[PDB]
Amino acid sequence: KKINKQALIDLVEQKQLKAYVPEFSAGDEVNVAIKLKEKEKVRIQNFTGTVLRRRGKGISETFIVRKTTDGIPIEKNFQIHNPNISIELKRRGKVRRAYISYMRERSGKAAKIKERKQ
Amino acid sequence: AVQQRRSSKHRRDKRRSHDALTAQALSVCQKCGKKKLFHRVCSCGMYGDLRVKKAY
Amino acid sequence: MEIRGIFGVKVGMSQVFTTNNERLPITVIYCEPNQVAGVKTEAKDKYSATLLSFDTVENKKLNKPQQGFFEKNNLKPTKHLQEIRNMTGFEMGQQITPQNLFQVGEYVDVSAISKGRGFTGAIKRWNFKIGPLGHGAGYPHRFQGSVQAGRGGASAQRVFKGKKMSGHYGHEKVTVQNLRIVGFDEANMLVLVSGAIAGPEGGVVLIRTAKKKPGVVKPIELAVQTEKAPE
Amino acid sequence: SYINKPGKTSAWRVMTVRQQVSAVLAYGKIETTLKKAKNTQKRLDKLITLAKVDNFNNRRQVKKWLLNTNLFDVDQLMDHLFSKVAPKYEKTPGGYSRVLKLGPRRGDATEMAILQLTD
Amino acid sequence: MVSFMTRLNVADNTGAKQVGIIKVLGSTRKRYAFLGDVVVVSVKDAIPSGMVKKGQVLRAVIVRTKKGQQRKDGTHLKFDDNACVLIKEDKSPRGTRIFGPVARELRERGYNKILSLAVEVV
RNA sequence: CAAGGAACUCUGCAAAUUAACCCCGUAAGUUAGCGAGAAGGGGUGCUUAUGUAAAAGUAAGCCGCAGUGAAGAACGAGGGG
RNA sequence: AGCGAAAUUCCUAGUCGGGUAAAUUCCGUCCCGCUUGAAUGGUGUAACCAUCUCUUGACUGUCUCGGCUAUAGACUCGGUG
RNA sequence: ACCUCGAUGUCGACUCAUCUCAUCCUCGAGCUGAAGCAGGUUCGAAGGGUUCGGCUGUUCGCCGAUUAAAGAGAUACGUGAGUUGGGUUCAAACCGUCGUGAGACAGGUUGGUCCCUAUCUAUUGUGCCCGUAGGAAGAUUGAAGAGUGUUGCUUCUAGUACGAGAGGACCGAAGCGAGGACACCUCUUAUGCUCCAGUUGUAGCGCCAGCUGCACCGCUGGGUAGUAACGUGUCUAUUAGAUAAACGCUGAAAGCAUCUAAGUGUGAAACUAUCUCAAAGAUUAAUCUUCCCAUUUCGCAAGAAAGUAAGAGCCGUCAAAGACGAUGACGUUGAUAGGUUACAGGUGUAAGCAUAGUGAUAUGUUGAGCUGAGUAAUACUAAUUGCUCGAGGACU
Ligand SMILES: [K+]
Ligand SMILES: [Mg+2]
Ligand SMILES: [Mg+2]
Ligand SMILES: [Mg+2]
Ligand SMILES: [Mg+2]
Ligand SMILES: [Mg+2]
Ligand SMILES: [Mg+2]
Ligand SMILES: [Mg+2]
Ligand SMILES: [Mg+2]
Ligand SMILES: [Mg+2]
Ligand SMILES: [Mg+2]
Ligand SMILES: [Mg+2]
Ligand SMILES: [Mg+2]
Ligand SMILES: [Mg+2]
Ligand SMILES: [Mg+2]
Ligand SMILES: [Mg+2]
Ligand SMILES: [Mg+2]
Ligand SMILES: [Mg+2]
Ligand SMILES: [Mg+2]
Ligand SMILES: [Mg+2]
Ligand SMILES: [Mg+2]
Ligand SMILES: [Mg+2]
Ligand SMILES: [Mg+2]
Ligand SMILES: [Mg+2]
Ligand SMILES: [Mg+2]
Ligand SMILES: [Mg+2]
Ligand SMILES: [Mg+2]
Ligand SMILES: [Mg+2]
Ligand SMILES: [Mg+2]
Ligand SMILES: [Mg+2]
Ligand SMILES: [Mg+2]
Ligand SMILES: [Mg+2]
Ligand SMILES: [Mg+2]
Ligand SMILES: [Mg+2]
Ligand SMILES: [Mg+2]
Ligand SMILES: [Mg+2]
Ligand SMILES: [Mg+2]
Ligand SMILES: [Mg+2]
Ligand SMILES: [Mg+2]
Ligand SMILES: [Mg+2]
Ligand SMILES: [Mg+2]
Ligand SMILES: [Mg+2]
Ligand SMILES: [Mg+2]
Ligand SMILES: [Mg+2]
Ligand SMILES: [Mg+2]
Ligand SMILES: [Mg+2]
Ligand SMILES: [Mg+2]
Ligand SMILES: [Mg+2]
Ligand SMILES: [Mg+2]
Ligand SMILES: [Mg+2]
Ligand SMILES: [Mg+2]
Ligand SMILES: [Mg+2]
Ligand SMILES: [Mg+2]
Ligand SMILES: [Mg+2]
Ligand SMILES: [Mg+2]
Ligand SMILES: [Mg+2]
Ligand SMILES: [Zn+2]
Repeated sequence: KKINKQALIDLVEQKQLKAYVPEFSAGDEVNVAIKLKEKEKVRIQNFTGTVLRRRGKGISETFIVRKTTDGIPIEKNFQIHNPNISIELKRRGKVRRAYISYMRERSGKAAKIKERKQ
Repeated sequence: AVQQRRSSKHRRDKRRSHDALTAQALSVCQKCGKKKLFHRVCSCGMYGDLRVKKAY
Repeated sequence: MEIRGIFGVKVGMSQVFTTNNERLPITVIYCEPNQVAGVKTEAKDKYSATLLSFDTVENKKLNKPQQGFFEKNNLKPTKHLQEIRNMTGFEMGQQITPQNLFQVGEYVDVSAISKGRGFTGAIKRWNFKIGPLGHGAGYPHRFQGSVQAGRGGASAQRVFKGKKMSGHYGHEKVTVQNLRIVGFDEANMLVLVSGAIAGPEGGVVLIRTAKKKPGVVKPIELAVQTEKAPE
Repeated sequence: SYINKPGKTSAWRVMTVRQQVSAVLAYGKIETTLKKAKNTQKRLDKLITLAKVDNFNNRRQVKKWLLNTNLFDVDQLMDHLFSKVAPKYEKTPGGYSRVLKLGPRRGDATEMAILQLTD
Repeated sequence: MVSFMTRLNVADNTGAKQVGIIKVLGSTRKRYAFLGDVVVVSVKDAIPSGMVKKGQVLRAVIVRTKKGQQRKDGTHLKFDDNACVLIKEDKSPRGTRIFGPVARELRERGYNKILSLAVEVV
């Protein structure tokens, strides 16, 4: 009657995981298509921006996307394995950390991440 | 704060009623026979069948 | 009323995404098949209840009086014994699982022993206010609050019974009501309950029919992912 | 109350563990308090299992723990560990050290403990 | 979470550069104001060619917050500055344009004019 | 210590910001001495080369979220008794 | 003469203007100054003050509103007391 | 001027509140100079709630913006062996005024020491002993109790009822909130002193490289488990009974009338329950189930010498627990703790080598290396082969 709690939690999480779950590092630019539902239909709204963090293990995997519109910077936390949300990695960039917090302090020409990564 | 009335010689003993001591559990060593307090190495450094320390 | 009850062990907390676009935190309860160890009737006892046995264990881990009772009643040896009031309609010696008791999305309440916290102060225990920190202060900063009711022979001159002061907090039974069951897992004998359940992971948990909403069952369905592996 | 003693700081605890583990590797027995032996045992076992491969990386890892003793230096303690002590525990699944309880001290009544290398 | 006596920016064309919160309108001891909440404010930094004058007490609705709030699906919307726009009794904006992005919580609490006059809703 | 930033209190009490060196710039008033380190800003790491008695500096390159990378260094403006 | 609701004004939280969403405090002015006033000096005054008083920028756990961590105590054991 | 001058600390503020009703809001009703909406007055009702600021030491007070409301009092004008000392009222100094003067002013202003380790009782928690009449291990009923009880906005009903119009419902239903409460850490945050990485100075490991000590944990960016809210789940319903004010039906005394005298109703957030928690020391000590006692002799029987079991305790490993006790798991017939193995999460490509560059440094091996508590297996180590207590239930 030994109970591996982590395994049971993993099974509940597997019930609703996704197949692809594309990868991205901290400093990456992705395109997030929100399937916003009105009374009818869906309006696919894109939230293209730069990733800042990807934390979590399973159904609770979340990532941070930062965008700038009209000079106003907005940061948005998405859940990876959340329906009506589609992620498409666009550019892979090089960073030396996992949580690039300085992006919410540095802006303009100093907020540009060089490409390539390993 | 200090006692406005002196405590008699009876309340003192009633409080001390819980100050009694307990006899620690003892056992017999299996190689020399002297009493040692339980779950501890004896005076010969012989715990069970293992020579722990040199004899006293 | 017609109260249904089951016993289980809380294993952790997760989340599930559901249709109508909500993210629902859930608690996972491992529910072993419970065995009805006794039925007590209204006429013969002056009240009605059902006592089940759960959390089965080997016979060498049980005391002599309890194993004698189990072998006299022809039951599986279990170390946990408890009853629920007003639970009727179950024959003695029948295995009961939550699938036969509750529906897919009906309302239930959950009772569990709260997480022990030890000797806590007045502020952490009774949501009291902390005294000022600057502009000059005194030795008691985390003060409980003046317990004066009346000074003088014409007034109380005593701390009133049931005052709010520091003491033991935690390790106490608490019930959270109107929690909707989300899903059943027959193979893993695993119940999904919305919201947060009190108690540490691995503690005992009692799932009962909600007295506030006894027959109310609010529909809930999960979301099927539409994703496709890379093109 | 002020001008208090520095206290059992985290740095003091790490240094205490370092000294006892260096001594227990040098001599082979330590007569300390029980609660200090029960904490030095973890570091002793960790050092012994990491010193089973004998590569220069493992020497650099151990040198962050070993200290100079009377019977060996910090460089000869390395040779003793990697050539005499650790090779003995080559297929033992952990538990290279044993802690046993002696009597109470005359001036403290604290429970003493002997920490030894289990052959 | 904008609170009492909080200086925030105005994202409209009305001549008001800095606005101070006075009351979190809606109930007794309403501690905070989240996205979509209505507040009473006072213009503190204004411009000569502006419809409002310095010192007027007016009513505004918040559109952005630095702290941010979490939606039902789990998305956490977070801006980098607290912004509000000046509204009239009818819930109609006082300005003719809205600068920058605004949240969608406005859509729930009416405020259809604010959404239609915004640059892009989030 | 997230958001707010004196809403606390008799009072910004206390705490917090600035802080070293070098390079710009510095008002009203005045007994013409001051005000004044006014206010307000910028640079500081490592390598190569040029500079010198040594420098300081200058040019190019490299790394980090941050370069008197830790310690020690002035918070300011206005009116009145 | 000068100054004047003043470290002086009882009535008085005097009238008016400024500062604030709102100002018994503050600044200017008005003058029935009960009881200001010229070496127990009167009126101004640049610089200075661990002086008093008011507004303000940055700044912060003073506060909305409390929370976490580490030591020394407190708490347990042995000794003195 | 009765208690207190061999001392009863006196204003305001902070914290904690409790009680009364002469009720501010919510709840019910009568009258109205009550068309509707919004009012006025009276009656019943104390369950809950009753805001934040500017000026002043202020209570008070005026003003600003909200709210359903910003109630009146008492409790040594509650509360300094709980905090503060702004005010009053010590010594210092000045102004106005009085005095010839030293000095004085419920006139003004600047500054100015607030002690105590809790004995009894009261209270919040947690234990030992004994009783409950054989002992022990479990599961219960519930006498007497404690906790919560607040309310707003929008839509529909319905622009319907009413009203020339303007305006605008009672009743009922749904959705969304503010405050308060309980629990939890999936998400967002705060912390996370034997975690990861970057990095400065200095002293060491004989030197380079690489590490260690110290400098607030040296500083900085993240961060496991845990602890929490600023976070998210739930509650703040509903129903029944007996009623207050009020309205009754049928009905006489008093051929009419009349709610009342008989009989029979309706009726509020108040009361008794329904909801949550604890509870047989409830000595009036309750009920049920299971297990273990049922010796040989002597005499004296709720007698002796030995002699018989369930269980409990001492000791050890511990943490779902915890100041210490206790609670809970285990003690070799074992996964309780440590170690080992594998993994998760976290950090972010380790040391070394090779290439490139004159060098700082970059690239490849390399999503590499490291890791406190996390997940699960594995007796390798520590929980020894030990000691003590403990039963025949009087009779009616
Ligand atoms: K007296
Ligand atoms: Mg005696
Ligand atoms: Mg004692
Ligand atoms: Mg003091
Ligand atoms: Mg203090
Ligand atoms: Mg009396
Ligand atoms: Mg009395
Ligand atoms: Mg240190
Ligand atoms: Mg903060
Ligand atoms: Mg800020
Ligand atoms: Mg103030
Ligand atoms: Mg105040
Ligand atoms: Mg200061
Ligand atoms: Mg100046
Ligand atoms: Mg003047
Ligand atoms: Mg004159
Ligand atoms: Mg004049
Ligand atoms: Mg003045
Ligand atoms: Mg004025
Ligand atoms: Mg003053
Ligand atoms: Mg003036
Ligand atoms: Mg004079
Ligand atoms: Mg004279
Ligand atoms: Mg003058
Ligand atoms: Mg001075
Ligand atoms: Mg100590
Ligand atoms: Mg002692
Ligand atoms: Mg007399
Ligand atoms: Mg008296
Ligand atoms: Mg006396
Ligand atoms: Mg006294
Ligand atoms: Mg006193
Ligand atoms: Mg009344
Ligand atoms: Mg009630
Ligand atoms: Mg002010
Ligand atoms: Mg009185
Ligand atoms: Mg008083
Ligand atoms: Mg009072
Ligand atoms: Mg009086
Ligand atoms: Mg007192
Ligand atoms: Mg006091
Ligand atoms: Mg004191
Ligand atoms: Mg007293
Ligand atoms: Mg004073
Ligand atoms: Mg003072
Ligand atoms: Mg004097
Ligand atoms: Mg005179
Ligand atoms: Mg009682
Ligand atoms: Mg988590
Ligand atoms: Mg070196
Ligand atoms: Mg009723
Ligand atoms: Mg009649
Ligand atoms: Mg009734
Ligand atoms: Mg008796
Ligand atoms: Mg373990
Ligand atoms: Mg490498
Ligand atoms: Zn021996």
